[PDB]
Amino acid sequence: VQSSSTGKICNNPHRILDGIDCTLIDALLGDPHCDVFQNETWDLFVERSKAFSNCYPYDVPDYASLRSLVASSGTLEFITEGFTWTGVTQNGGSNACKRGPGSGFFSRLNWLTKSGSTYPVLNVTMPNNDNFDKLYIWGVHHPSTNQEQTSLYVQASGRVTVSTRRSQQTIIPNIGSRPWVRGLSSRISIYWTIVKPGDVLVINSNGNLIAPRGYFKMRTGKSSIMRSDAPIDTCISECITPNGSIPNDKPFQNVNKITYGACPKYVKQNTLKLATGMRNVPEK
Amino acid sequence: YDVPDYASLRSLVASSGTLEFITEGFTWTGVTQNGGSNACKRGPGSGFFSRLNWLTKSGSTYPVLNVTMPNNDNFDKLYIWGVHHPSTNQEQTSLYVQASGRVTVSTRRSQQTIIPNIGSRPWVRGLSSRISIYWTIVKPGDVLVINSNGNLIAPRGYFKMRTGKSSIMRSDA
Amino acid sequence: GFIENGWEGMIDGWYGFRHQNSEGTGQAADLKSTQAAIDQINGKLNRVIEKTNEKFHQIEKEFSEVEGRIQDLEKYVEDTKIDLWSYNAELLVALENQHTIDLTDSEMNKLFEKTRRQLRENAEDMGNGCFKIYHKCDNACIESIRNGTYDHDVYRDEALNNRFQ
Amino acid sequence: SVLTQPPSVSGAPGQRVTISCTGSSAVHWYQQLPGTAPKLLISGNSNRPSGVPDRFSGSKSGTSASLAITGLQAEDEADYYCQSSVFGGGTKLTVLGRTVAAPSVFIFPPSDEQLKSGTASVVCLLNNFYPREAKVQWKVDNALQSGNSQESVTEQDSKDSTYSLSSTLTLSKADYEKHKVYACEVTHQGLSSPVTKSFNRG
Amino acid sequence: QVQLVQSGAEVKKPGASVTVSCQVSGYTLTSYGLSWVRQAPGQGLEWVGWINTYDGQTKYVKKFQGRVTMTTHTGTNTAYMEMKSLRSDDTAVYYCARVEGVRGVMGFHYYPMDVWGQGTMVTVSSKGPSVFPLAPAALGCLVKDYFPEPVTVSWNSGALTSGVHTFPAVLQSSGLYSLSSVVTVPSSSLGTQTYICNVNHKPSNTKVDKKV
Ligand SMILES: *[C@@H]1O[C@H](CO)[C@@H](O[C@@H]2O[C@H](CO)[C@@H](O[C@@H]3O[C@H](CO[C@H]4O[C@H](CO[C@H]5O[C@H](CO)[C@@H](O)[C@H](O)[C@@H]5O[C@H]5O[C@H](CO)[C@@H](O)[C@H](O)[C@@H]5O)[C@@H](O)[C@H](O[C@H]5O[C@H](CO)[C@@H](O)[C@H](O)[C@@H]5O)[C@@H]4O)[C@@H](O)[C@H](O[C@H]4O[C@H](CO)[C@@H](O)[C@H](O)[C@@H]4O)[C@@H]3O)[C@H](O)[C@H]2NC(C)=O)[C@H](O)[C@H]1NC(C)=O
Ligand SMILES: *[C@@H]1O[C@H](CO)[C@@H](O[C@@H]2O[C@H](CO)[C@@H](O[C@@H]3O[C@H](CO[C@H]4O[C@H](CO)[C@@H](O)[C@H](O)[C@@H]4O)[C@@H](O)[C@H](O[C@H]4O[C@H](CO)[C@@H](O)[C@H](O)[C@@H]4O)[C@@H]3O)[C@H](O)[C@H]2NC(C)=O)[C@H](O)[C@H]1NC(C)=O
Ligand SMILES: *[C@@H]1O[C@H](CO)[C@@H](O[C@@H]2O[C@H](CO)[C@@H](O[C@@H]3O[C@H](CO[C@H]4O[C@H](CO)[C@@H](O)[C@H](O)[C@@H]4O)[C@@H](O)[C@H](O[C@H]4O[C@H](CO)[C@@H](O)[C@H](O)[C@@H]4O)[C@@H]3O)[C@H](O)[C@H]2NC(C)=O)[C@H](O)[C@H]1NC(C)=O
Ligand SMILES: *[C@@H]1O[C@H](CO)[C@@H](O)[C@H](O)[C@H]1NC(C)=O
Ligand SMILES: *[C@@H]1O[C@H](CO)[C@@H](O)[C@H](O)[C@H]1NC(C)=O
Ligand SMILES: *[C@@H]1O[C@H](CO)[C@@H](O)[C@H](O)[C@H]1NC(C)=O
Repeated sequence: VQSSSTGKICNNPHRILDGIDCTLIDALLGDPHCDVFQNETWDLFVERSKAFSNCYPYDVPDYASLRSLVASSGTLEFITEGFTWTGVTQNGGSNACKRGPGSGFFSRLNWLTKSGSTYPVLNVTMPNNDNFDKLYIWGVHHPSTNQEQTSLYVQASGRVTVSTRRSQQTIIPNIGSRPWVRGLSSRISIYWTIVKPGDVLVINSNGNLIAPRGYFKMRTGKSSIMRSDAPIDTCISECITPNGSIPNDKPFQNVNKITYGACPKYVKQNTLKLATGMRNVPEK
Repeated sequence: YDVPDYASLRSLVASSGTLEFITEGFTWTGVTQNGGSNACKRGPGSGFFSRLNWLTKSGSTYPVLNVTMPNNDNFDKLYIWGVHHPSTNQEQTSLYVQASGRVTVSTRRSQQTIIPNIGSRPWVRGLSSRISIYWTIVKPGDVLVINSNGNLIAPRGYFKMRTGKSSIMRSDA
Repeated sequence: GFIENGWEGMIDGWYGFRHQNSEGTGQAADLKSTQAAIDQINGKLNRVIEKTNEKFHQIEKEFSEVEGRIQDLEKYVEDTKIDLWSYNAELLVALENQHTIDLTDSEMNKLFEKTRRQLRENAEDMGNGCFKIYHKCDNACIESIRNGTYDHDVYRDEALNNRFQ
Repeated sequence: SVLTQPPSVSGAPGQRVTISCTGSSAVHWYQQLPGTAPKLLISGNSNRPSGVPDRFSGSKSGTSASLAITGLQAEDEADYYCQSSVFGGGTKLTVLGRTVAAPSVFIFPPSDEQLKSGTASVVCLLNNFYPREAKVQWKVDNALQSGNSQESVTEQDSKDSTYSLSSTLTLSKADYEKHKVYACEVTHQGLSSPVTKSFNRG
Repeated sequence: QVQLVQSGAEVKKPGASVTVSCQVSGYTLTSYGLSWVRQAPGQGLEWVGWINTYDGQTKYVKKFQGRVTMTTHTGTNTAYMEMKSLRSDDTAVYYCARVEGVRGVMGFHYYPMDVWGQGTMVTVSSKGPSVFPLAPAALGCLVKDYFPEPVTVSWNSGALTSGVHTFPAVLQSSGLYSLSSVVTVPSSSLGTQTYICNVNHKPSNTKVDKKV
């Protein structure tokens, strides 16, 4: 039983991506202090405990599922598509999410507001003509006051429907005050849609849409995400735990039940001695 | 009543291992508190659940209630609240001046909003109306905000959550 | 068992001979039995647990908040797997140690019996694992015994005379 | 497990300082400004954190780490520690203004009430001597004591830009009359000839 | 902005127990571990201990085992360090510093203390500064055998301000501090008149004015 760890994560042979102050979703959306993580790839994404959010207060229903599937895809390669939003103002932002010196927003999301004094029923489409899945990340804005709702969106109550040939997903945004986070009582709800190859995506919304700017190229492979404060190191090891890299010469380990790579199996016993000699009968 | 995800709530209450309830001071302005019914007879007269406060309209108005409680202690707090679904629209407007209320319970990290409906339901103990029971867990250092414009069965306090070796069993032994 | 004592002075091998005759006491190790036991031991864990399997994407095993049913199910699955693998490890180590001990005892007995069969009638087992040979057996004789080519027939008459007078 | 370090470095503004730490077993360098909380100067033996000027630097040999300070100025004057858990011994970094001068030595005998204390502490004083590397020898009838007397130096004064030392040797009453007459000797850089000032009671 | 705000200075008596607090600001307490580091006055930094917020596991020095307890109030983003069985030698400034690792590793093995608090002067002692004269030029006052360091020395409080040198205090095998304050005087003025030195010691609360 391997019961000790070196305390550091070996950066080979696995493509490690240390997320400094960035969560997976924060790096995905494009938080300013996560701008360095655009188009990154990894074999194992290491997520530090010190990661924080510094943008519009959002919320991800089924956050674990999205984190799991993004980690499994193993890439943050984002292809911007040309969406044509007619009759609305694009690239909305706020001073709670300060990109550069001025107000800003997530770099992968487009906040569409009313143009002039109207908000038409946006109805856009994108076909998936490629032979890989596309991941579209969109959102719904929940304002704090009805005055804000009508000031941003001429409709008194918008709705957002995102659909494919096989499934649909509709959200009725609500207006209400919420706990104060970074100066705001309004929220974003983050949803995702997977467009399989040869399928089409249709977005029909009459208000409160935080539209996508493109798609994330989905992949299949040996990628995952880990929560660990172990420091990265320049070294060789096939088995990674939150406690660092460990040698995989022994068949069992008692360090952690969370493992990655060609790792030993986790057992509750800290020691199991296997005799490699004969019965020992000494003199006297 | 009715508990969506009844198994999860039963599991987590059993795991907490205590029913110790700390009453908090909620300030409901402009509404009538301590609603009750004759289907739930506590003592000789009409009554209700002892851990829930049925807030109805006061006079002829129902303001948008917006109350808050911070979790300044270092343990989780469990808040049990409800939403009343009336049988008839007449009852809805007679109890709640709004034609369609809604209930939003939120913390710094999550929110949970319910749009009550009005409709007749199977007759249980003389009633076709229902209660839907929801819960919220306020982690230490967090805040709870309740914003409702009608159909709120508010909490009276919080259940002190715990961690331990507790469970629940179905047995006639 | 019937050896009753190991030889800490033996560093040449695991099993070996200590002889005493007119010339003087000598000691040597038997390489074949020691090598056989070591060869049979050298693996003994790659032959059951081939290697460490390679796991890339798994379930979450640490939770911050409290969800309910699904977190309970995940905890249960992880606990069941951990308990089963702990039992597998415990049982495997116990069985392998027991079998290794029986194997080494059998190898010692096999060496003793092979030596006894080389000395057909020329030697008598004193019972403490040590043979009393009943004829002139010089160092060439002893190394022939150790070699496995001991010719018992040419000492048969002298040995029988020493035994039965 | 143990960290070693040069104890004190005196220098003017504007030059280089090299401090060494020797870790038996990640070494980080911290600075404590006078009357302020410590600050992290480098982590990982060579990495400067945010807000630390690029003049600070760190170099790692096999076992010895070294902190080099460049463009020295006022705020650099502080105490510096190496950390690896165990701390270093500390390294005072004093500012130095260059002005050669000569010591003036006085001897102040222990006071009568100090005699009644049961402990006799004899003090000799050097005033306005420029090389702080000077040394003081306690003369008790040509007997030299190491480790028994405590010394303390005043910082530079902008009035005069020079140092003053006080050395006090403590000893029991029977040791006070052990030697008849006492003295304090000064070996100095600015003053070539060592000067011994003697004194006694009576 | 990341900030650690510590308690106020505490004055206790030997054998008691004290509780210092550290309020964090600009980040979440459970994201970072917290080390506690003491510094006796002019005796160099000394690592006291380490608390792993978010799982509550501690690590104290063998010198402090059993008589120091660290806790975290996560509701108020606060951490507490209590020292029990206070001694006289425990008078020091205590700092809470922020360390990075809390999950998978013990942070202080691999990470530095990147943010410090202002520190609290926990003084568990009291001792009077014995004053002695110094006459043979120059003349001074010798302050001896006081535990708590902060002591100011003036001369008639407005007479002598230049030519006075306050050698900073020095240690002693007894654990008490001692310094001196000497002023040059014209050789004529030493005999015509004498001056008075005022030694003020707040922790022992003693103010002694003495001549030559
Ligand atoms: C590899 O890395 C891993 C991860 O870092 C290491 O795992 C840790 O190892 C240490 C060392 O043994 C463990 O500490 C020990 O804990 C036991 C009791 O543990 C029980 O509680 C643990 C902590 O619970 C906190 O956290 C969880 C999750 O957040 C939370 O649900 C709890 O409610 C609690 O949170 C409370 O505390 C916070 C901080 O104060 C507050 O913010 C909060 O509000 C709460 O107040 C829990 O982890 C533990 O184990 C469970 O989970 C592990 C998974 O790791 C699983 O294996 C177990 O089977 C359990 O399911 C228990 O529930 C304690 O008794 C030990 O006491 C020793 O030390 C103390 C002094 O330190 C002495 O007084 C004791 O006498 C005794 O000597 C010890 O403290 C730690 O629990 C464990 N896990 C984690 C997540 O940290 C691992 O050790 C590393 N291995 C190697 C080889 O490097
Ligand atoms: C429904 O009810 C809820 C709760 O009852 C209300 O939510 C509160 O709304 C108020 C006003 O909008 C919010 O007040 C703001 O709080 C911010 C957070 O303050 C905390 O942190 C700061 C440190 O940054 C501490 O100093 C402070 O003590 C708190 O601990 C403040 O930063 C804001 O300050 C700004 O505005 C004030 C206004 O005068 C200025 O004085 C300041 O300088 C600064 O410009 C502000 O005070 C409060 O945070 C909300 N709480 C929650 C939990 O969300 C809803 O508004 C209410 N809605 C309706 C429709 O009734
Ligand atoms: C939509 O459609 C549904 C079903 O079609 C309606 O629901 C029914 O509504 C009626 C009237 O509101 C309910 O009638 C009540 O039923 C109670 C239950 O009766 C059962 O049990 C009793 C024993 O207690 C048996 O005797 C009986 O046979 C049943 O097996 C009765 O107890 C009630 O009786 C009371 O009122 C009557 C009225 O005259 C008196 O005579 C009695 O003495 C007593 O005071 C009553 O009869 C019925 O239960 C509902 N069914 C269900 C499944 O919910 C909705 O009302 C309808 N809504 C709309 C808007 O159209
Ligand atoms: C990421 O890659 C895509 C396609 O490879 C490219 O269009 C895009 O500009 C890249 N983003 C950055 C920030 O380089
Ligand atoms: C339950 O305990 C709480 C606090 O301990 C107390 O306030 C409350 O009154 C108790 N309830 C009853 C019914 O005793
Ligand atoms: C032992 O026997 C083998 C084969 O019978 C022979 O080749 C060898 O010379 C003998 N003697 C040794 C190995 O000393």
